[PDB]
Amino acid sequence: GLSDGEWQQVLNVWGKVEADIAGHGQEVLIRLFTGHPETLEKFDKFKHLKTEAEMKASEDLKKHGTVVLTALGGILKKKGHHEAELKPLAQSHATKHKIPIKYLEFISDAIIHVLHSKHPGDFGADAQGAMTKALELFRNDIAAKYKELGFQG
Ligand code: HEM
Ligand SMILES: [O-][O-]
Repeated sequence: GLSDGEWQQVLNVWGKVEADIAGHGQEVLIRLFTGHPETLEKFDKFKHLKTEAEMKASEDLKKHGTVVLTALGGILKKKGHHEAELKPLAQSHATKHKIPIKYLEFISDAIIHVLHSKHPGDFGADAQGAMTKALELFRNDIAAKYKELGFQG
């Protein structure tokens, strides 16, 4: 798991996200969709977004970014004790949304990118290490639930 110090770094970084959750969420999703267009196809309600300008102008995309990062933030604040919060998300993403674990890797990478992009010089090496560990733990616990379900994608 993560040490006390590492969790503290994670939650300090998260304070930066919370100052503009919609903006961070929007940029995370745009990074995901532009870097990996196959991910956009999982969202019937975002398929019409043909260009990045359209993505940037989508108020619904910002709304969804808020929903995603709010869920993630609640999970991070549990500092690993997140079974009850994580289980339903793992199950909805496997059974309903059909999201391969690879796409969770993609979005994890997008979060790290957006943190540097929005806070250049203010996302230190220790903070990146801690946030990476937290996102890996999240992904790994989802992966365990995916294996239970026999879900691949
Ligand atoms: C940080 C990781 C993620 C978190 C915390 C997250 C969270 C959520 C939440 C809270 C919802 C609404 C409730 C639900 O359906 O369970 C949702 C819906 C959804 N998620 Fe995710 N999600 C994540 C990653 C992804 C990724 C990587 C994809 C696809 C590439 C994805 C695809 C979807 C889709 C298609 C919906 C339904 C959207 C709609 O039509 O309203 N999710 N997600
Ligand atoms: O996308 O959640």
